[PDB]
Amino acid sequence: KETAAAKFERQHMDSSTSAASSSNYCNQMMKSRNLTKDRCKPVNTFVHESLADVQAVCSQKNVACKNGQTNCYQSYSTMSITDCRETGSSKYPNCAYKTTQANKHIIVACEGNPYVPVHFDASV
Repeated sequence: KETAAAKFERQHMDSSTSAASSSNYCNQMMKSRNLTKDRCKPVNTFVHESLADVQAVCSQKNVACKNGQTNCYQSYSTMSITDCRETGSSKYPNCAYKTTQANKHIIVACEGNPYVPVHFDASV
């Protein structure tokens, strides 16, 4: 089945764009990445950086995850991110999301060999 590392890339990477380009980004992306298949994932962050710059955070600042886990890392630098949050108009199967574009530091949980990101914890 899909690895946790490949699931991270499918849910959270969008190297192909520098920022979300319209208020429709999120509905388009959330859909095409298969995130609205069984239900509407409520919150999801997209990261508009290179995969290597995102994999490198697993060697930057070590911070506790929100849940208390010790395998989280905060990026030394701000990154271009898009947060997608479900709207009051959202009704499965028609998920509807609000697109917010920002530059913030990200916090991911890493695991494995090579040690790469497996979960997006937060943006700061």
